[PDB]
Amino acid sequence: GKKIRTEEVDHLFEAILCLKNKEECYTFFEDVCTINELLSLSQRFEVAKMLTDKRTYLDISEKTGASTATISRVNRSLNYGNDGYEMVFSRMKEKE
Amino acid sequence: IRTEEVDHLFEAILCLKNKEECYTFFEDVCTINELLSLSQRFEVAKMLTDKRTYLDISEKTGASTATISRVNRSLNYGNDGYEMVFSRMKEKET
Repeated sequence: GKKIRTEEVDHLFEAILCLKNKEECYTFFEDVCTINELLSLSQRFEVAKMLTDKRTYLDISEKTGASTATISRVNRSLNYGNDGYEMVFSRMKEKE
Repeated sequence: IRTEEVDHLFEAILCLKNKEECYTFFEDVCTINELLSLSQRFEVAKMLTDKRTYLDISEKTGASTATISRVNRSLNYGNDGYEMVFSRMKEKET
């Protein structure tokens, strides 16, 4: 049905790509997202980091607030998605 | 919203270098519906900035009046984040 590959998502990514530091991310993402949406994105990213650190689901749920349903969905993206989490994890390590 | 865990997400977003990498990363982190709502707000924001009517905006983007009103609220009383990115995309263009 619905698909993310479109001209409009392309333009949204152009906007994201011009953000230069964390302050500009708060400025932009607070305008475009609700607090709950941005917190949900941050929670998934934290869950992905802990799954890659081989932590248990209880450890993950305690630290991140995530339910098993949310953890399972990140886990599925992690193991069967685009390798996008691992892409940014490596690049962040290079950085320092 | 200002936490070390949100900082961490933003460090990740900042290491993306092109549209292909954004598709890679955001398709893993967001659902289809989430990414499409964000893109919809961003197009609404653009058309609002260009003084298009709610009518013309709904028809072009499918956004509800509630959606359009929220984006408008953001343009009026927010951080000027939309404005910041619009300006830079125009200069890349020029």
